[PDB]
Amino acid sequence: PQETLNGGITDMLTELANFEKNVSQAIHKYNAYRKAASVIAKYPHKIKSGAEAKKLPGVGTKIAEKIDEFLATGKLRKLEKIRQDDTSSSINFLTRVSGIGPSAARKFVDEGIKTLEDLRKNEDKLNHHQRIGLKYFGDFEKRIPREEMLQMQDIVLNEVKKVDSEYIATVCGSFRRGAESSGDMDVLLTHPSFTSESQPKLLHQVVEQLQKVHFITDTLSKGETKFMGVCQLPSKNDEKEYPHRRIDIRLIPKDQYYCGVLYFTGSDIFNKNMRAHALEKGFTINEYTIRPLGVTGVAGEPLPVDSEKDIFDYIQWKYREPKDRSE
DNA sequence: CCGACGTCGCATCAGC
DNA sequence: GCTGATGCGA
DNA sequence: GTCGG
Ligand SMILES: Nc1nc2c(ncn2[C@H]2C[C@H](O)[C@@H](COP(=O)(O)NP(=O)(O)OP(=O)(O)O)O2)c(=O)[nH]1
Ligand SMILES: [Mn+2]
Ligand SMILES: [Mn+2]
Ligand code: NA
Ligand code: NA
Repeated sequence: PQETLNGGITDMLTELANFEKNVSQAIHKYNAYRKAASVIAKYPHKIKSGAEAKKLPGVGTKIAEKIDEFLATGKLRKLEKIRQDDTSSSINFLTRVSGIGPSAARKFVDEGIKTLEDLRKNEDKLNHHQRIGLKYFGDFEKRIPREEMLQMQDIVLNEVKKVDSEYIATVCGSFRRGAESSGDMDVLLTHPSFTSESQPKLLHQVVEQLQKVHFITDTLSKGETKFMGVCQLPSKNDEKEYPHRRIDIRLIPKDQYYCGVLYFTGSDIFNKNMRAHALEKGFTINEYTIRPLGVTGVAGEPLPVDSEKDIFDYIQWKYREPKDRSE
């Protein structure tokens, strides 16, 4: 519905979620809060009491309490106090740097490193990923208009075909779902000489080429099948530089192409829903295969997949275009 | 009461 | 030197 | 923190 129906409640739960993940390092409380925030966000009525909220799956006793305090006072004592806490709030903030998780963040704050300015003063203490996360902190939190996404796609598809015309490159993620803007670019890569059964540097060659034409600018991580890095559109004339963008490139077995594209097209919430209904119907799905579950619930051999629809067919669900996979 | 809470690739750390 | 464990992001 | 064995 509309995000101001219970926006105060869901903002509260989301904030609680972050402090559980980043500060308390309690990942399951983090997910519990977000699960509750999500079900309340869909609730098409303005919540009048914690008890009313408790009817929803994922909303229990403790969250019911907190909603009652929020409704009555417009705030949470615990949340106000945690905000005022220098240590906790510093740890929470530092995890916004890509590469800095709850563990590294706590470690930094322990030795007095609390801000971005503290981080820049201490490059020695940052690993490769974290330095780049720091370097492009502002850029990485910017969103990408679809127009720039299309220019980025133009370059990717072009340079990929130049290396080898038998490559297949597919931009997935929110882009494939037709989103008007994206958080990054996700690229799936496929080549005839790489299948599940069976050239040594297939992913490397593409990365190398995208670097040569100055599209890819930084490397966060790179292995045989997964590239995580930074890219940037070229500027014209003197007209000022574009923001640096996050880009992932994945090389998948050609015979497992459709499971891969389904998986990395998402959305995340769509995938977990599809996986739940897959278990409901006695199947299991990952980024590679769909496999039947025997009577005792053990996965069998990968099924033949020749399209995305085939995966939908197996679990008795009406085919849905990428644009309808919001959830 | 108390165990489950997706899974995966890469970077880095712990320890032989 | 290596294997196994853990952090991290998606 | 929530759910359910
Ligand atoms: N295994 C796994 N896959 C995920 C997860 N989250 C997302 N994905 C799988 C499915 C995600 O949809 C997807 C591609 O990753 P993104 O770029 O991170 N997400 P998207 O492109 O939809 O949003 P954005 O516009 O902000 O970039 O990969 C996750 O938590 N776990
Ligand atoms: Mn994406
Ligand atoms: Mn991504
Ligand atoms: Na409930
Ligand atoms: Na981070």
